[PDB]
Amino acid sequence: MEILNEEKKSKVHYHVAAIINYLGHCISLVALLVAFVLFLRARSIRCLRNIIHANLIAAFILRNATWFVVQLTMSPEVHQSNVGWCRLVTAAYNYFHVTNFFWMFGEGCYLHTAIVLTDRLRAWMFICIGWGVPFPIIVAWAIGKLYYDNEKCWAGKRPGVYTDYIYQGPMALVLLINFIFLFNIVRILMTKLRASTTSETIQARKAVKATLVLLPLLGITYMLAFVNPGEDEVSRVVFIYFNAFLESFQGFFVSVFACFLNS
Amino acid sequence: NIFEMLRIDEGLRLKIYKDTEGYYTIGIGHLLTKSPSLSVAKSELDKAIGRNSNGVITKDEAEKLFNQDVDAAVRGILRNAKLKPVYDSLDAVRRSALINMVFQMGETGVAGFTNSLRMLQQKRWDEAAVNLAKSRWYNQTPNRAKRVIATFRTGTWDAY
Ligand SMILES: COCCN(CCOC)c1nc(C)nc2c(-c3c(OC)cc(Br)cc3OC)c(C)nn12
Repeated sequence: MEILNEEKKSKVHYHVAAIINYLGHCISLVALLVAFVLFLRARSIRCLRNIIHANLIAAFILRNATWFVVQLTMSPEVHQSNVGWCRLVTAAYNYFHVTNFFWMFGEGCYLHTAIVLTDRLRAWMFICIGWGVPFPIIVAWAIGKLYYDNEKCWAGKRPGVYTDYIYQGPMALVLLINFIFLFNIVRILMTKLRASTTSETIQARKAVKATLVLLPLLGITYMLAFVNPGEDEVSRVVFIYFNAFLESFQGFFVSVFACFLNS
Repeated sequence: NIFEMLRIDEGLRLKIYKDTEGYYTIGIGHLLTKSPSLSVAKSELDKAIGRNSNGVITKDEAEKLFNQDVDAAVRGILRNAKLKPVYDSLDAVRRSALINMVFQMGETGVAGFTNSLRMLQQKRWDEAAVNLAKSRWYNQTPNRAKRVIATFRTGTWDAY
């Protein structure tokens, strides 16, 4: 009755949220690609720093690419069926999510080192952190799903289940360490490198201004994932649209961030 | 990047060691004293470090001692009459590769490469790399020599 009319009103708004997410993800993907080819054409791709940038962009490409395959996973018949390719698709998306955290940390390792110590060889340690450390973490996560939580294509949320901390705990830990780095870069930039005009110092200043802008942009969407707003009609609709706009345009935010640093 | 450059091909150690001849050294190859006594090696260290006198030092401390040696190497370069005119005509990335060479063979050794220096001073960077590879130095430490040579030819850090 009127209950059904209320049910139909929510399906339309969810279908609207779904449209915002699909269009934001297409625009983000094209943008990352256009940034990626701009970096590869440059003869400055030999600079360690541009090596770091190209790997970050690539990392966000694979994630946004596999988001499309994930949507095809969210069919409820597929969700319950627990097919092999279905769990494999979920671990792929999780692996790429971890790499995005470890590559943002990598940029923070380079910037703290570049302002304290005066390229093709040093990059391997960054590639070892960005792509390498994540692989055993996802693997350990997977064995934990297999022995203990083999359901819902590994995308189920269930209470009292700590299995997802195997990979989530690391993501928080490197973020903690990037905060210490930020405080040290600012601490250093304001006392000892106050008057420096060396080329590494001007670049450092441009980063810290940019990082201060991107951090609230990217940070909001993560705290919103804890909100639990409620069944209030007006509060619920705004919660769903804002969160869908922030998650989908995220890669677009990153591509602007990356090209700005090319200067 | 010069500190990163030399840390790569020379090496970095943060507690006092003794070299093949038996003196006390630290860092990227900072000789502390020729005296047998370990005591004097720690004291000579204390005056330089200007902090707690101990066998272990700060990685930052290593770069401040590294800077000291980079200073003395440049004073040596500029006193040498074959080395000096090639150095001023070179740019920064190419100077590092000249200092890299002095750290390895001394100002006297780099002066032996008489053809390659006139090539570097004429910007003839492709000609100089063939000269420096026909040499016993290239045969004895090839992996370091190939890195240094490429920096000369391109003037970038891509190799390190
Ligand atoms: C809150 O998550 C935002 C996005 N994120 C995880 C996944 O990305 C989509 C992330 N993870 C890490 C681990 N660090 C950072 C920084 C950062 C920094 O924050 C302390 C310090 C310094 Br110094 C540099 C930074 O990045 C360049 C920024 C700006 N985002 N970010």
